[PDB]
Amino acid sequence: AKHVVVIGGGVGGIATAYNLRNLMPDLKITLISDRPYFGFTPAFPHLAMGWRKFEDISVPLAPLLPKFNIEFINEKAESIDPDANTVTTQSGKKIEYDYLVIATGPKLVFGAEGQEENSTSICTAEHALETQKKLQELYANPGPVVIGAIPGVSCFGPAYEFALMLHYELKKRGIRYKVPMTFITSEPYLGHFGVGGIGASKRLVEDLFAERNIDWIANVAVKAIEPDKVIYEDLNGNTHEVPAKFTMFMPSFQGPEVVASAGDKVANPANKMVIVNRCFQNPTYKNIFGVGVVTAIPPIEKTPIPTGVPKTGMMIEQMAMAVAHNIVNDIRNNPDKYAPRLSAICIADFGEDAGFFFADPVIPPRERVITKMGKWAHYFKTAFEKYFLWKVRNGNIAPSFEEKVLEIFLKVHPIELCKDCEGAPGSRC
Amino acid sequence: AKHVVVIGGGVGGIATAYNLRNLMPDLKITLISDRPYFGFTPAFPHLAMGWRKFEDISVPLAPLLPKFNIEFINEKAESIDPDANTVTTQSGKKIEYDYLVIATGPKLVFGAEGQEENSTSICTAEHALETQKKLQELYANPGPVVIGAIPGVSCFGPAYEFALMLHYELKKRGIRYKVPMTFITSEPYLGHFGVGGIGASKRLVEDLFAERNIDWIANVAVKAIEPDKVIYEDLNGNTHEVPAKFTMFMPSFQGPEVVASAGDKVANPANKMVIVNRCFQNPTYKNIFGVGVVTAIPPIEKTPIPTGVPKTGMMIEQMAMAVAHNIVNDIRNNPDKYAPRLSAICIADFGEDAGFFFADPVIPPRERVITKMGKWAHYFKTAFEKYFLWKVRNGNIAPSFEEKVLEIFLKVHPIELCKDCEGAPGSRC
Amino acid sequence: AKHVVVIGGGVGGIATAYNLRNLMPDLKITLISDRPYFGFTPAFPHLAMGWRKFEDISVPLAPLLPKFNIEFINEKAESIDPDANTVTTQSGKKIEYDYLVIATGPKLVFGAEGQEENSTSICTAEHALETQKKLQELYANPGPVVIGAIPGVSCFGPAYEFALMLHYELKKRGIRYKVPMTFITSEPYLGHFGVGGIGASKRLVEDLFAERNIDWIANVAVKAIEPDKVIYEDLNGNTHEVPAKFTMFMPSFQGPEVVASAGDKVANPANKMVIVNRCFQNPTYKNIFGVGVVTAIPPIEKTPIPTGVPKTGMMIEQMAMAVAHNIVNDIRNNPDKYAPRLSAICIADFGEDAGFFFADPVIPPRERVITKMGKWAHYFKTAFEKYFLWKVRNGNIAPSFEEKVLEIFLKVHPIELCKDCEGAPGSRC
Ligand SMILES: Cc1cc2nc3c(=O)[nH]c(=O)nc-3n(C[C@H](O)[C@H](O)[C@H](O)COP(=O)(O)OP(=O)(O)OC[C@H]3O[C@@H](n4cnc5c(N)ncnc54)[C@H](O)[C@@H]3O)c2cc1CS
Ligand SMILES: Cc1cc2nc3c(=O)[nH]c(=O)nc-3n(C[C@H](O)[C@H](O)[C@H](O)COP(=O)(O)OP(=O)(O)OC[C@H]3O[C@@H](n4cnc5c(N)ncnc54)[C@H](O)[C@@H]3O)c2cc1CS
Ligand SMILES: Cc1cc2nc3c(=O)[nH]c(=O)nc-3n(C[C@H](O)[C@H](O)[C@H](O)COP(=O)(O)OP(=O)(O)OC[C@H]3O[C@@H](n4cnc5c(N)ncnc54)[C@H](O)[C@@H]3O)c2cc1CS
Ligand SMILES: CCCCCCCCCCCCO[C@@H]1O[C@H](CO)[C@@H](O[C@H]2O[C@H](CO)[C@@H](O)[C@H](O)[C@H]2O)[C@H](O)[C@H]1O
Ligand SMILES: CCCCCCCCCCCCO[C@@H]1O[C@H](CO)[C@@H](O[C@H]2O[C@H](CO)[C@@H](O)[C@H](O)[C@H]2O)[C@H](O)[C@H]1O
Ligand SMILES: CCCCCCCCCCCCO[C@@H]1O[C@H](CO)[C@@H](O[C@H]2O[C@H](CO)[C@@H](O)[C@H](O)[C@H]2O)[C@H](O)[C@H]1O
Repeated sequence: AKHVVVIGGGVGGIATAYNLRNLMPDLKITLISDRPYFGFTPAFPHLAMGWRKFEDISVPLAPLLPKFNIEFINEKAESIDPDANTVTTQSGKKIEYDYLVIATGPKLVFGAEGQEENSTSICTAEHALETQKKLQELYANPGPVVIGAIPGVSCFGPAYEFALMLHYELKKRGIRYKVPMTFITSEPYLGHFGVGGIGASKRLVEDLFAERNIDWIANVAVKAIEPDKVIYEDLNGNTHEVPAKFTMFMPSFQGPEVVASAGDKVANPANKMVIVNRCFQNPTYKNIFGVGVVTAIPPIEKTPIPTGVPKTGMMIEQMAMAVAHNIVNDIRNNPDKYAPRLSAICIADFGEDAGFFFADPVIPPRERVITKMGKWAHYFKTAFEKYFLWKVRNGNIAPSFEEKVLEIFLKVHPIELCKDCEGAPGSRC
Repeated sequence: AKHVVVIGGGVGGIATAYNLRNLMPDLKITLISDRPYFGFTPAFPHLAMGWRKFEDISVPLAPLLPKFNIEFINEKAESIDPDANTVTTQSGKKIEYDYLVIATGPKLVFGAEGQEENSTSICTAEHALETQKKLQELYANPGPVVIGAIPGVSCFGPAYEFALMLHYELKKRGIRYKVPMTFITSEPYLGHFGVGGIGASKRLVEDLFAERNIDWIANVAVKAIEPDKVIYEDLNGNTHEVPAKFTMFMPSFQGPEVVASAGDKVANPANKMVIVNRCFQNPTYKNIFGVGVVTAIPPIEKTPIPTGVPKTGMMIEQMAMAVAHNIVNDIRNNPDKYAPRLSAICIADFGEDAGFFFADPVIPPRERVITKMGKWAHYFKTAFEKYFLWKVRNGNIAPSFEEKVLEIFLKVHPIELCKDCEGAPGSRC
Repeated sequence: AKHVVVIGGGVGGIATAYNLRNLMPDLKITLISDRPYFGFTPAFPHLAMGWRKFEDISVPLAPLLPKFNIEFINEKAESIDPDANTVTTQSGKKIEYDYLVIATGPKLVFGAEGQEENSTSICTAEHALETQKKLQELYANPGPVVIGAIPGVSCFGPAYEFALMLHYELKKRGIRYKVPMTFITSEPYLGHFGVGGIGASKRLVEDLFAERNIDWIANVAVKAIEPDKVIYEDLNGNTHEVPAKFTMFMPSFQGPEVVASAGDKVANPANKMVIVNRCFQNPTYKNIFGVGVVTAIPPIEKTPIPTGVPKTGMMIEQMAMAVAHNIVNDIRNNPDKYAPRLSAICIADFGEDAGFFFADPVIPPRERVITKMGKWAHYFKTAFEKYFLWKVRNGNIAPSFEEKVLEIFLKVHPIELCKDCEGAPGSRC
């Protein structure tokens, strides 16, 4: 039987591994990850707020994967030799492969001066639990809060989420009137999201921030985060400072060193992310595939302050479907190749209500969008959390009824037959 | 009996002639037009989209007009000698008049370099049909679309209609995701219309364009249209390019050579349109009147990129009522004279829904506005098309019941008794 | 028997005296005011429009105050001696105090050239009644109207009310299509109000002005008001003019000479307003307190054209409660001290409909806001008019049920226990 190695035990890796296992019972699958657990990333802001226990939004992998006949190597992957078809781990183990799926997620860059030491973040479970400790210090003696995104950021949604959630928590403890709140972004306007807006999302986010007294500055570059202030710069080259006792900023993403260790035909020279085509396949090494945030996708828009394109859960699940069909078809000498649609349903949780965004596809021109807001969306978010964690524990990330439901309600088709893969990911075949 | 000559068989000419015939059965009336049909201009964008047949939106004049005792001459009117009270047609035929109504409509100016050769337009039935043929090539080989208005345009609505109708068509064909759309206009902002806006039209159109993925650039001057790009200049004097496979631009308007031949007391030197007062009568030759787009009306505001005032269907019908009454009162020695109210009910059809704009009067200060959008407004537009074509065929463009219904629903009165005609058209007596 | 003197028979003065009386029946209380009446300021725009009679919105104080054991002296206070605990009136009466409350309202500055002589205002009942006279001149001979605020203004609401009420009047008279209207403000944008906005107030007023054809110019400095034009200067320092037969502008505010007569420890050396701390107490003379418009509160933000913070009715009522309690506790050897919450409910009346604005606190960061518009709000303003006048005539500006009702509907509490008064008014202890 053939052998697939998957690097990374997160959303993209588990989904590709499970898709492969369900398509092909006797295929060999080995997953390598530095963390012994799968963590449900959409719940990290909630964890930082103290609204979750770590144990409730994570799944230990060692006792779980052998039930679905998948081998788990709890180690970090160190280098890739693509001519030799090998991955080497931190202890020195060499695993040979027929196909490689790289799904290592973000490598975080705290690009602002003093960001790593003076600020907080919520991108990992470990960073989130440390943010929670800083919040208890805030509640005890309130002060100015500033949240947002530095230049180069491509994941803007959790910043908006955390701000609105923190507003809600401060308000429930009756202390919001003692805490200034300011939001600062590299986005040219609020609700850009690195996608050029989704419908009238600019008007909607502006209205929401006004109603909930969150001040904002957009189309600027955050340059320094000090223990007592945040410094940013505008398009004229003028510098400005804003007071701050507690901060939470999004880092920007680059590719990891394990990817860089491969050629310049695999690691993008500008950012170290995986070079992929429409079919999420490396153009030069055809048995290497990219899934998730680690993939190199061109910006939708060249903004005055540089921003990038998000890779959301629904996009990543479509990547995982396409890639898994592409590997299985290659094994069987079926010439049909699939591109993911790259549409997205995103919910931004605000506390007891939430924003609902749908874009089809995410990269314009679009066939359609939906932008709505209500309490119903918050309960749908909590419900999807419980469903997705069930899916991880039961060994199927893509049950048939789910695709049918998204087709009934939203006219979504997750993957398309692609006649020519050669082009940037997101371009149409 | 007395003799009135009407030049032009369109909205303004038919309405004045019919108004005159019903006011005075004994009056001799001659209508001169270069086209053998009346064409319903508001259905031209729909003709361009292939949603109408020409025969369904036009009425032949020669077998019809004699039934209402109106003499039809199917020739171009070539010159006017206002001192001899004579009109001279292209074949040399000389027709003496007691009163003259000029209603020749717009003379089209394709002012951007290469516009007439490389672009399309929808202002005449013949141009609309040419546009339909070019759209066929766009559906077969999809590319970037740019639509809009060059400098000096005074009719913006049909450009907004066309853009939204095309978006609808592309979605019904399931190929909108393959076609970038950009809107480029001389207006200082979207929803200006050459009237400084109608209520919150700017916010309405901005939200509509964002919801339906129509990109836009306002407050610029389109300089050139090539086979492959559109070239515009900004207010800093810097030039830009946008890629373009299919384009549709509005031309600007001037007046005709028949008006120019009457001298500078009748022809406005700056634009060749008919010099008229408040009563739509010529100041120096008082047996000459102007009705419709050919009348010289000042812009409502001086915009950074030059723009002019629309003459809409409701405004022109009001011009026709006022003019017919003024002539008939002269014959009878009744010193009463009338100015049109110049209010407008406009519907921009977007395919399956539409925007409804009401302004009373169009030229500020206004008494009231209404700006709405829904499915209902689309069905009203179709309904009115049928109604207006019926009126042309049945010899009465102003049935009494219509004025009464407009009074009880929107509080409009079509004409006002004017104490002093001596002033610009649109200014208050 | 302890003795407190109150200067000013307005909102702040009446409210502080009544609070003190109800807290301590055996306290000696003297109120000094130059006007013999209480004037319900919120109905001055209505008075200027001719929609009220002066007698319906005022309360003579001489026969009223004795009823609640309050000594009334109808004289202007001219000097204060803080070291001697004395107040000197215009005649020459020296009044000794144990505690002093300064509440003399706004002292008006007509900063624009020709403003006092050529424009109109509505800040006093005298000015309001004179404005009504000029409005009759306008109806007789229609012409261009301009309304707004000059640099330094801190009270913007009444100018917005007046513009819309006047539009409404003209509409009922059927002459609005003959009257251009322009609103010119020192605010950086419409709906700033000197508070940095209340929810989406900017969007609301912008749409309102569009629907009702009121033109506007923001972020500029009105320099001159002439009999036929209004002159302003923009941020680039360029001069402009606008035609005008009728105008109404807000003047800016400073402190009175009676405050200046005390030390530069009492009078703010920039604007002459009363120097207070968080508990609305003077830092150096601890038996001196300030209430209402006369208190010196820093601007919420420094705007391009200078602008200041309003003191609305509800804000002033809470200042009065805190000050009354702070005096009583000092007498009773109770160390506890109180700061006002400074929340506000403001209704801007437009004629037949109105805008409802709620901000808690007015000075940010805020716990919550509400912005609404409808017919109900107009009837609400009329209802509060009747209710407040009743309270003045009945000796209790703070009946216990009102607090409970504000609590159950808006979650408002009027005052807070303050562990440290030492800081700027409106800052958090
Ligand atoms: C904070 C946060 C919130 C968040 N919320 C989202 C949401 O509400 N909806 C939504 O659609 N998307 C949200 N996203 C984005 C996205 O869904 C997440 O970023 C995903 O987690 C990304 O999926 P990936 O598979 O790309 O990354 P991963 O982090 O889940 O997993 C990577 C795994 O790889 C391991 N690893 C790293 N390096 C390794 C090496 N060298 N060797 C072996 N293994 C390696 C790593 O441990 C992990 O298991 C949201 C996104 C965010 C984040 S800022
Ligand atoms: C494309 C387009 C759409 C459009 N839609 C409108 C709408 O939805 N509502 C509305 O209220 N108005 C709309 N208008 C504008 C306006 O109503 C039309 O332009 C009217 O047709 C203008 O009426 P006129 O009477 O001014 O002109 P006409 O074109 O109808 O007819 C003039 C006649 O005169 C003839 N003629 C020209 N030169 C002659 C000489 N030398 N001798 C004799 N006769 C001559 C000509 O053939 C014609 O019969 C909309 C407007 C548009 C347009 S871009
Ligand atoms: C035109 C206008 C409308 C207006 N509308 C308001 C509204 O709808 N809601 C709201 O909440 N607030 C509104 N305000 C603001 C505010 O509530 C008013 O300005 C109050 O009237 C202010 O209260 P104050 O106590 O600060 O001032 P006052 O004018 O009521 O009373 C001052 C009294 O003192 C007398 N006086 C002056 N100088 C004296 C000396 N030297 N010695 C003795 N007495 C002196 C004076 O005669 C008066 O009795 C609105 C505000 C406006 C106005 S621009
Ligand atoms: C496992 C697969 C999951 C598939 C999920 C499919 C997603 C499709 C949902 C998007 C469609 C729009 O979603 C729908 O929008 C309307 C608004 O028009 C929402 O809102 C409506 O319901 C709530 C009920 O409390 C009302 O208060 C609200 O006034 C009303 O407008 C619906 O509650 C929501 O369900
Ligand atoms: C020849 C004579 C010409 C007659 C003149 C015609 C007068 C024009 C009247 C326009 C006034 C607005 O017209 C009216 O607006 C309301 C909006 O509140 C619309 O109401 C619409 O919006 C609501 C929004 O909740 C929808 O749920 C509803 O299905 C829809 O009907 C009416 O469908 C429309 O008829
Ligand atoms: C004794 C002191 C007085 C205590 C102060 C009372 C607190 C006031 C609370 C106001 C905040 C709630 O604001 C509430 O919003 C809704 C939403 O449109 C308003 O409007 C609603 O009622 C009106 C009543 O005719 C309807 O015409 C309208 O269509 C409906 O929407 C309510 O009239 C208003 O009461």
